[PDB]
Amino acid sequence: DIQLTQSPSSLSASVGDRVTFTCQASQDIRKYLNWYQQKPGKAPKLLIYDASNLKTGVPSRFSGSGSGTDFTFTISSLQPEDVATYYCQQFDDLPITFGQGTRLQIK
Amino acid sequence: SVALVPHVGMGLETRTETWMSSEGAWKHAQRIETWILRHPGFTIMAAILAYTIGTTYFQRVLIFILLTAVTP
Amino acid sequence: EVQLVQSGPDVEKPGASVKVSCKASGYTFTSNYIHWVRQAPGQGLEWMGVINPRGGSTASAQKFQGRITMTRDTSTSTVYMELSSLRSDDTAVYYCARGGRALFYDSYTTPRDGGSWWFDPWGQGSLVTVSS
Amino acid sequence: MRCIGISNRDFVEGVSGGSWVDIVLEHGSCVTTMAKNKPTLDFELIKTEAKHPATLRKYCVEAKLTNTTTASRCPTQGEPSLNEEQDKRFVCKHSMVDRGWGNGCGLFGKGGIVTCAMFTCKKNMEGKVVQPENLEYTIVITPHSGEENAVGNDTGKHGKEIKVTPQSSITEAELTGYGTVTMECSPRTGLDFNEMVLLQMENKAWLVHRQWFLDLPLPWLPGADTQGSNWIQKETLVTFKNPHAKKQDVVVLGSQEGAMHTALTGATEIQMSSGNLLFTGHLKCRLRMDKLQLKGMSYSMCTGKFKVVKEIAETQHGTIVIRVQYEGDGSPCKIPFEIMDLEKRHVLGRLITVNPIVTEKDSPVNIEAEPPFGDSYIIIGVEPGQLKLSWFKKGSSIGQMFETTMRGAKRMAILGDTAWDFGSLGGVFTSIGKALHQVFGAIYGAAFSGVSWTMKILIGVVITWIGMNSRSTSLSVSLVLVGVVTLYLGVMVQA
Amino acid sequence: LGRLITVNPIVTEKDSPVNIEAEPPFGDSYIIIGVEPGQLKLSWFKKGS
Ligand SMILES: *[C@@H]1O[C@H](CO)[C@@H](O[C@@H]2O[C@H](CO)[C@@H](O)[C@H](O)[C@H]2NC(C)=O)[C@H](O)[C@H]1NC(C)=O
Ligand SMILES: *[C@@H]1O[C@H](CO)[C@@H](O)[C@H](O)[C@H]1NC(C)=O
Repeated sequence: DIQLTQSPSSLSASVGDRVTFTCQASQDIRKYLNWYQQKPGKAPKLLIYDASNLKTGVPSRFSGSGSGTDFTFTISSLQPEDVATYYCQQFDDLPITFGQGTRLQIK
Repeated sequence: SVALVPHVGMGLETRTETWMSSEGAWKHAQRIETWILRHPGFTIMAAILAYTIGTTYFQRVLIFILLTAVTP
Repeated sequence: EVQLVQSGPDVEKPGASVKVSCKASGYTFTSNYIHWVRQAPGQGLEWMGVINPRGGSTASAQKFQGRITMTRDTSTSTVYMELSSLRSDDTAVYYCARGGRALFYDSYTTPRDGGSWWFDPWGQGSLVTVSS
Repeated sequence: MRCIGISNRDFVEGVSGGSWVDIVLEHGSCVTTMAKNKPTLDFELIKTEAKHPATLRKYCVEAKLTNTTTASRCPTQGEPSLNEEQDKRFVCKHSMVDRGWGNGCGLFGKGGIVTCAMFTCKKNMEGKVVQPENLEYTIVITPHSGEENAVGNDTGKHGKEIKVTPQSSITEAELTGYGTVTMECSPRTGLDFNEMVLLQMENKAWLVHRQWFLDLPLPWLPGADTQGSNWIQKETLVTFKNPHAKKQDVVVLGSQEGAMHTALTGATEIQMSSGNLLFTGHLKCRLRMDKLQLKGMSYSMCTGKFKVVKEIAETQHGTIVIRVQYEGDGSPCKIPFEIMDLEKRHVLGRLITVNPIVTEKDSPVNIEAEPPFGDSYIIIGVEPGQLKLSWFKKGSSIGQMFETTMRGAKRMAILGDTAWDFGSLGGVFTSIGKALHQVFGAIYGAAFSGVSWTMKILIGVVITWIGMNSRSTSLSVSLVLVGVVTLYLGVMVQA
Repeated sequence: LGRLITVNPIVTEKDSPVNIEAEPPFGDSYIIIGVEPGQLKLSWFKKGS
């Protein structure tokens, strides 16, 4: 039921850029959000749990912020191994819903 | 079924009218009056029983109105 | 190490039922929940349901009302998902992650947060194709 | 304002104790408060929202049957078995019919028989519960003193829309300038959740208490279904025909949606489409008001030449409103409003706008006030006495006191000991009345409840007769107390 | 009027969710933890007797 809109749907940027993603929820999900990368046809990897925390083993160029319903994911320096489909995901209330996705293209 | 136990004196009221808005009360009264009107013989039998047992007048009236209301 | 292994890809008939395994390694198998997530190729991710290894309660989403069954084997530390009434929309890649565990049972949300949904321990992926 | 013509409105006098006033407010009515300063605020309650429910139960309302297996063994050897009795998804029943050599078996007895049917379900009751958190009350608090666009229109941004939750506190709200108002809600003494069940049918929902909802027929199913359909009931639904001797058969009992609605009469309804939009129910604020100017004293008595642009407009026992249009060079000033008597001046009314004020220029400011029960001259001009208006509040003093007594009886009715908290600054008497009525209504709690309109008025008249029979002056605490509370409760309930 | 059964509760090094148990009386109660801007009150109603 709880919807999750992910914006924008696709981006292109050059190597070293700073890119931000925005996810909006129809309900209050106060901290329950997760950010994932997915390399296409590969085994994917968690980036951010609790919408603010790095996983150990993830490099420090990734970050996330936001509290109420609007959440911002941020890559400080875009690197050529970071071309992936990026997802944001609610954890609250359990008809567990993903974002639509965000594809990246290297310039 | 859920034809009965019609959630009546449970509490939980408010300022506003609840579901049937004073139509269920008149529903109850009109259907028991209609059932009395269709079956007069049981009413006469209840009146005879009220006159026989009890025999103080208030007790008679009480058990007569009860035996009119004992119908399911 | 911290690892899960799934079964190989399968192709089944419409209206049949398919069974996908999810074997665990590297930890105590009753210290995490197991959760199943699908992904159609022309779509993002979609959650299917939840099993607990300790004990064995399950639940699922409303889109899979009465179509999905989840069992396990504690001795082999393995979780089985069985999807029934297969149609062409079920052709997807299947995933089985783990959750941080409200000790006893189910898909709790108040104990902090599950913590991934589902890409830390998850496995290698099970492609299921419904065709004639 | 936002509170005119919404009658059953809760006037509140007194602020003493420093600033705290106890207000009990609900979705239906709204509350207007007053003090010797600190201008009159209006407390309208709007939607309640319980954010995170949890699903506890599924009742099936319509069902269908299929695959219809049946079996019978023999006359008194064997009681019949069937392999599709193994699933609890099938409904099964044993019976005894008859058997003989016409049927083929032998021994000519009354042999047993089974019947079985697969149970598939149509649209359901999706009953949910909520904890006494994850729920917010939204209160619009709005001030008086001018600003045309409509002494009604609760839609619109003049009163602030402050939220409150039991995870929150003293409820600081800000207004234009003066209105720093602190509200300390006690939402846990409200509807008393963990005794509530929200009940969703196809489009609607209802608020019914928990024991009734558990006790109800129309098959059980717990919240963890998904791939279940494990309905542990069905003696209340699907019925099995058995004619005189031979073969028995299965019968769907049909949709009980109408019977469901007839069951949940006497229960409040609720729209529940977007998460939740919970309605009618009350809550209890304590109100602190220090932090309040009068929107400027800081002015002058104005020049003159006002102009009415609206009628006399009496609302609901005295509250009369007048919309004046200042004409002149005001540089916004006060409005010299008075409610006077006739000549040899005996000025006696009250103004509930306190310190009304003109805005920047021509803008039709409006003023509400309460005259006495008879003739009155409402005057607004000063130097050429500019404008008087005659008004006759029909009224009474005794009728006003009796209607206030009826309001107090309705507060001894529907809203409970919170209505003993509905006043303020009572100290000894109000607190001891609340505790006494607490234990008294607890003894008349469950404790003689659960009864309908008719049976309550009948038990009232029989207990008032047995009090009228007058033994040893127990007839008071009998007859007069019990007859008053039973009749004035019975004719007012089932609203 | 209550009692605290944690006696002298204490914060650890930094952000770490410390937890406190206590016993209110049988009715209304305001459990308070902040000080200088009165930081946080909570209402609670132990039903009891
Ligand atoms: C209730 O309040 C609304 C919001 O102020 C009023 O709508 C305004 O009406 C005035 C009248 O000229 C317009 O100038 C505003 O632009 C309106 N505001 C809007 C559309 O947001 C509404 O008229 C009020 N109700 C009544 C009955 O007057
Ligand atoms: C019930 O009957 C239908 C057709 O008559 C059949 O397709 C279905 O499999 C049957 N159900 C079971 C449980 O065998």
